[PDB]
This record gives sequence, C-alpha cells and structure tokens, in this order.
Amino acid sequence: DRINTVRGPITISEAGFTLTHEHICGSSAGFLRAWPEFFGSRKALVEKAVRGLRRARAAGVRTIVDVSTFDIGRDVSLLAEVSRAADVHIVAATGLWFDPPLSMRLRSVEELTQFFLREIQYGIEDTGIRAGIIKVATTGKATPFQELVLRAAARASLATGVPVTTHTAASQRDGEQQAAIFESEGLSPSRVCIGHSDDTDDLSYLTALAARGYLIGLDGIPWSAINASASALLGNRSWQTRALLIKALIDQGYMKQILVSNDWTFGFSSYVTNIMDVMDRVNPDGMAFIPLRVIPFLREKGVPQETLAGITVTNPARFLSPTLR
Amino acid sequence: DRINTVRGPITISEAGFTLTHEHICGSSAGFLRAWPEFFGSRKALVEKAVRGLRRARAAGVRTIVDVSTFDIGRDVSLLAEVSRAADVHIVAATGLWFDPPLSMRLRSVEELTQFFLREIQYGIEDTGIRAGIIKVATTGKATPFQELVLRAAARASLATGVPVTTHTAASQRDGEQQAAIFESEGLSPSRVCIGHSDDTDDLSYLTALAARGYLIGLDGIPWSAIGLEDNASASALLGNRSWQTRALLIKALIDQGYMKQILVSNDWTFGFSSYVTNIMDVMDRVNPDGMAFIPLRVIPFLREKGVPQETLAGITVTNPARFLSPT
Ligand SMILES: [Co+2]
Ligand SMILES: [Co+2]
Ligand SMILES: [Co+2]
Ligand SMILES: [Co+2]
Repeated sequence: DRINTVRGPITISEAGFTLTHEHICGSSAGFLRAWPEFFGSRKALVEKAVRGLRRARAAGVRTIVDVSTFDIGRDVSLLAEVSRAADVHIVAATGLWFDPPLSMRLRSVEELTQFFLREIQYGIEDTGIRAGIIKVATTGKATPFQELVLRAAARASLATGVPVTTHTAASQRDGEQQAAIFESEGLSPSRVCIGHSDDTDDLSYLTALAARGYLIGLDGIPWSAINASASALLGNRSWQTRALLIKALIDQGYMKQILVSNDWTFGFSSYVTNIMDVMDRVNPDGMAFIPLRVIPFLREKGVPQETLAGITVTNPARFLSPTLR
Repeated sequence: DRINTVRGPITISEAGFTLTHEHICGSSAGFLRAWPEFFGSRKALVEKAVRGLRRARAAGVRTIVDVSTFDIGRDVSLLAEVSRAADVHIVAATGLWFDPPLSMRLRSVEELTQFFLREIQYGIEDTGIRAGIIKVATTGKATPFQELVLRAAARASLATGVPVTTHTAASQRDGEQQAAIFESEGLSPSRVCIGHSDDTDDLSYLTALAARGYLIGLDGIPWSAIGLEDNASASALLGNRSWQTRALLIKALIDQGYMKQILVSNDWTFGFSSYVTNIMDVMDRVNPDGMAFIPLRVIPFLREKGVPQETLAGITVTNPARFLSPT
C-alpha cells in the first residue's frame, strides 16, 4: 500500500503533512523545454521552486501532491530535481486538464485509460517515475470529451487503487455530475476528491457529497484579488471566507472528508504574462500559507490541533494509499 | 548559400531534390515522449521513418523540410536521429500551427516574435538545432491570435531571412488574408509559401498570388480518399479529389507561366496522432510509396503529360533552393 513519488515508493508514515493540490509549474506540454527563458531560465525556476518548497518544509510540510497533468506541462525531471534539493516528497500526476491537444482529444475511452495506466503502472516518459494521483476537469456541464476523461480516470483508478482529484466550477455544482459519472463506473467515493470546492458558499452541496464518502477539496485558500486579469482568475472572495469553509465542514461533522491546499505555483505560463508577479505580491508565503496563516486562524476560531492534524496528515495519507475502498 | 538542418549548416547546392512540406511525425507537443506506445514504440517509429526516408532517397530525394511546429509535436532529436540514419537532410521548423496550448495562445506578438527568433538564432530546446523555416496557419477567416502569429512570423523572417510556409483552407482562399497580413509587416512575397494550395481548383486565386511573387505549395499530391467514401474520417481529411487532379495543377501553373513559383510535396508522415487512431494505416494503404510518391509517380505522370524534365528539375531543385536560402 506504498505511495509512489518522483524519487521512489514511500510508506504512509513518511508522508506526514501533505498539501493535496499544488503545482511546481503551471504551463503547457513541452513549453518549459522549448522556451525556458519565459521563466528567466530553467535554473532560475528550479532555484525559486527549491526555495519555496524549503519554506514550506520549515513551516511543516513534508509532502506535496503536484496535480500537474500532461497538458499543464508536468516535467517529472524538474519535479524530481526540486524534490531532491528541498527534501520534500512530491507525488506526480497523470490525467487530463482543460487544455488537451488534438492527440489527446481525439482518443477513445479505452485509449485514454491505457495512457493513464501507462503513467501509473509503467512510468512517465522514459524516467520510470510513476504517478500516484489522477487529475481531471470540468467547467460547468461536462462536454462529451470531459465525461470520457472522467470515465477513463475512474477505470484507471479501479485497476491500480490510485486516487482521482478534480477541478470544478463549484458554483455550477459540477461535483454532482462528476459523482454520477464516477459512480456509474463503480468507483468508490472515498477514492475521489471534488476539488475547487472553496469557490462556493453552498453548504448543502458540500455536505451532500461528503455524506456519500467524497473528499472535499478546499484547495485554494490564498486565491483572492482584493486589474481585470488577476480578478478574473483569483476571484472576489477573501482568504478568510475560504478558510471559514474548513470550519463550517468540521461543524457539520465531515472532518474526515477535508483536504486543504494552496493550488500554488512557482512558474505560470498558461495565463497572462505577469500573473506570477501579481500572485507573489498577493501571497509572499507561497505553499507555506496553510501551516503559517490558515492553521493559526482556525486555532483562534475554536478548532483543536487533533482535528487539524487529522485533516493534514491522516486524511491525505488515507486518500493517497492504493486501495479500492 | 547556407541553410540550417537538423545535422547542422549545409551549402544550398547539397540540398538537391527537396520535398518542401513533410512531417516525420504529425503529433502534439510532448505526446511522443509521454506516449510512444501509441506509435508501437519510439524505436518502431524511428525504424519506419528511416525505411521511408531511405526509400525516398533511392527514388531521388535528398532533402525534406519538416514543417512540424511546436504544436505539431516536433521532436528535433527524432528528426536528427532519422536524418542521420537515412542520410537525408531535414530542415526543422519554428512557428505555430492551429493547435497551440494556453501558454502560446496568451502571448503577445512581441513575445511570439522572440520565441520564433530563439528557435532560428539560438536553437530548439537544448539541442542547438536551428529552424530553417517558419510554419503558420489559418483555417478560414483568421482569428485575432492567428493574425498575431502571422505578424510575429513576418517579423522573425525579416530579422533572419528564413522563409515562412503556411497551412491554408484553400477553398476559403486563405492565402489572400495571409498575404495581406505579411505585406502589412513589410515581408517580401518571395519569402512566403502559401501551402495546401492543391486543395483548390481555382486557378484565378493561385495565379494572382503567384503573380505577386508568392510560392505556391502544391504539397499534398497523394492525399485522396477515393475508394473509401465508406470511411467518414478518411474522407473529411484526405478529400475526394484524385492525385491526378492535384498533380495537374502543377502543369496548370507551369502553362500559366509560373514554374518558378511552384513547390511540390506529399505532406506525408510516418506517425499520425493528431487525428483518429488508425489514420496512418489507412494513409499507408492509399499511398504505400509514402514520401517517394513525388519522384516515383508524379514526375513520370507529368513527363507523360508533356512537361519537360528540366522544368520538373527546376521545381524540385531550383525553386526550393531559392526559397530556403536566407535573404
Ligand atoms: Co484547477
Ligand atoms: Co491546480
Ligand atoms: Co496543414
Ligand atoms: Co503538414
């Protein structure tokens, strides 16, 4: 039941404090290799990533789950280099996000299942690095292709025991549609995380999924823009409003169904040019925002350490551990 | 006299018979590295590519211009490996086609000009291999992003002298909007090939572009789905126009007095992942000659139709030579 990382298999006890939805670099397939000067240089991106992960480590984080898929420009060699120099375990991902190229979008469910399985059972590229999580996406009502991906992600999870994590348009209640698709394939709700759930205030949506066994991804707490580009991406809602949703779900009793993270990055190319510079101004803490700002905020709101350590250590370790239920 | 190939700089006299629009692998950025099993294996694709290029070489081909851009999944390491093993010069490309990812789509004209210049002046990725052509595209009326890419291509061409080649929806007469954008930037027509021009029978459209100095890419001569109208996917891609109809356009433009403006190719590939699954198998059944189709079938066909050997040698050797030479 060992969890696969970019450096090799680790046990449940070695995982520790885990951020379930992070990115070393938010890019596009082949971009980092073709145009490293966009990030200054590859060396400059590595140096920035090592510094940010070491800051996260000093604050308490032992493992981060890089949910960067093929189309988000996942570079496992970059992930391996920064994991080694920072002494933070990184769990790599397979799956598809909302920017698949023609070679991915014209594939059948059988073919996409084989691709996700290739990255989990054999390895990513020629590196032998196996993925320990599957990332998928929907932005409103699922397109015939997005449904096909969710099904392929479910089938790949049922043959390996590896978990599935999603990107949602939470306000449009995507988690319910994704649920219906995952359940029709026979996937256990305990192997799924309905991510970006901190984008909505609808508690009757979050509790309904958490009661069925789904893990709720309140994975982007520092995302706030309190000018168009930063506002359209990060949103109008504050970090406190997103952190009060962690509190609200513990008050509903569904404490064991919570996964917290930052959804941060050290390189961003899939959006406008200076978005990374604006993001580093909004949150200078980076990935260290959860143990330095969110946890002490929840402690001052009435949530004990036994509960917060269960959300950060026990919940991700149970989520990442290969099993069918 | 000098052009950049995947094996390094060569003199233009060494280029010889050149196919101006080919692909070793029609894919997507990062696809070949992440899923080589789609093509059997990377080794299987290489061996298939080497066999095909060696057969094309035995038929007379000395150089092919791989117009695969970043988003067509250009893997220059593969291009170099196959070029060396087959002993056929391969010119690599920069530019952007019609499947750019978000990291390319959100860029400004200035940023894309810098990316194209990097691949031409510095190198592709960390390989040191420099692009000798810029490939761009439109599929009907140009989107604001396509117009931006064409401007960046024009600016990269003006600074380096490397030619620009295009994908067009010839039936929509795309070459005219492309030409208008290129000339508004000050780019000379002699540095541009309006490709996929064999997809139209409109001689008025072709001759007018040729009269302005544009090179006309009659680049997919074996593309035909005749006999397989049963297959919806093969018909939508390959079309229902015969290889003979496509080849007769070469003769039509020669007869109009535009022999110096013609560039001929197959637009072939050894790996195809950017469309339906078994398309490569279907294509190999329609044309077993592959890239060798031009010298084995098209040249003897045109000779039998009355076109002199010297005119055909001028189209396959002299025209690509003048086109690829930086100026
Ligand atoms: Co997301
Ligand atoms: Co994310
Ligand atoms: Co084309
Ligand atoms: Co082509």
